[PDB]
Amino acid sequence: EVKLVESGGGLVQPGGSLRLSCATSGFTFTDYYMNWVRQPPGKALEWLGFIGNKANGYTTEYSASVKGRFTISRDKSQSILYLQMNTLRAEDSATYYCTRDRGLRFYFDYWGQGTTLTVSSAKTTPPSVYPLAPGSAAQTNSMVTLGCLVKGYFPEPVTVTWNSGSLSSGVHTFPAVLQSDLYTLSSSVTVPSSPRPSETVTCNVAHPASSTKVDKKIVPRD
Amino acid sequence: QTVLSQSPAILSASPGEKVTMTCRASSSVTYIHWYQQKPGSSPKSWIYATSNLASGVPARFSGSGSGTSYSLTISRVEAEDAATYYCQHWSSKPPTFGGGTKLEIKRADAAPTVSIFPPSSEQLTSGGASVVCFLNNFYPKDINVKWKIDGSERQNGVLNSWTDQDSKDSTYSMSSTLTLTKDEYERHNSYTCEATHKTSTSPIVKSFNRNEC
Repeated sequence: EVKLVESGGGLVQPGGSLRLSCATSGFTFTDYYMNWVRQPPGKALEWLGFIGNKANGYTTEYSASVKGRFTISRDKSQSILYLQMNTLRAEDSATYYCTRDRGLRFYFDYWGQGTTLTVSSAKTTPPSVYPLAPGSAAQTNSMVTLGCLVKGYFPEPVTVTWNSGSLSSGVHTFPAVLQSDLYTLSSSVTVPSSPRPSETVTCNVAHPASSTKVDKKIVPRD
Repeated sequence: QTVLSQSPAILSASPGEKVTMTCRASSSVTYIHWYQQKPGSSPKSWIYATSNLASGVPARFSGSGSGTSYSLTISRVEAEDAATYYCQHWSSKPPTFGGGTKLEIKRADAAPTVSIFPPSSEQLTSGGASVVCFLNNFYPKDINVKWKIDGSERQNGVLNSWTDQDSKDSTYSMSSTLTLTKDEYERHNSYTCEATHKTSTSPIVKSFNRNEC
């Protein structure tokens, strides 16, 4: 199984540098052309460059926009692919993918899961997480909808699970909304009445950038 | 250079239907490769070198074309086929991708399950008051939410967010939020989250009365 796992995304101020990684396994890392392609918000996929294989002398090729600013290289001992970026700017904010070309200038057969880069001068801020429970005995129909408001954080992203992922069905985590340097999202979970409040419903919220990790148990109120 | 142009930007299909989408090259290319991308995930190789199925890809998919015209076809659309499909060439530097074709699965109308929530006490003690309203599992995607505070509708302070089409039921979801301070929240009694949707002329209305506790 070919696999590419990236690490390294995050917030960096304009003018800053940041290096992304892509751990590879499942094939001979040195016999393939290795690429990086980014996907900016609402924009088409954009190839950035590559580093060749052994036979071709490990040559690199970059696109005109990132040419000079970005460098691609392989790690000396680990099967890691890097993307060194320098003098970053707001327009570089995007989801970055490391991808393997099946041959020479052919196609991208395997992609990484993606890592995000945000280029901004706004400050890292942990989210304020609030539990959402109805203010009244709302049973009349059946099933019950609960939620959590993850408000005032920066940068993206935060991960939300319900009962440590035990609760998979009935979840709707909504895409964060940005307003004046701050993000806010919400998540809803729909559970059968028998499990709540009888059986504890908690939303686990993690915001890596700030190491924050909170679990708000939804408690009935009136 | 050579620019790839995909059409249509959005394609609607009912499960069972046969659909085709096209990738047009502004200049002749030798091969066009296709990728399937579901929101929150990375693109996956779908069709390569014009007509070869990537490993794991369902035989209902096929690709074809030459010169400047290429197309991807799904013989019998299935609900899991909802995704954006991208075409790509590598003729000169740099290799470029088309803008994509979003496949939208057509399903029967479904009214939203609406839930309203007064501000949490925790948030409220902090001086803020966010009223949240979930409008889940509906179809079609077009829907209007109106907020009313004691019969008076207001639009400022509302922040909306929609999800992408579900892969199993093919529905959409939305969350609307009315943001005020604790003080503004305490100058009114009734809070209503009103939803106008194709599933009915009359709006869905969910309300609560601010109950100081």
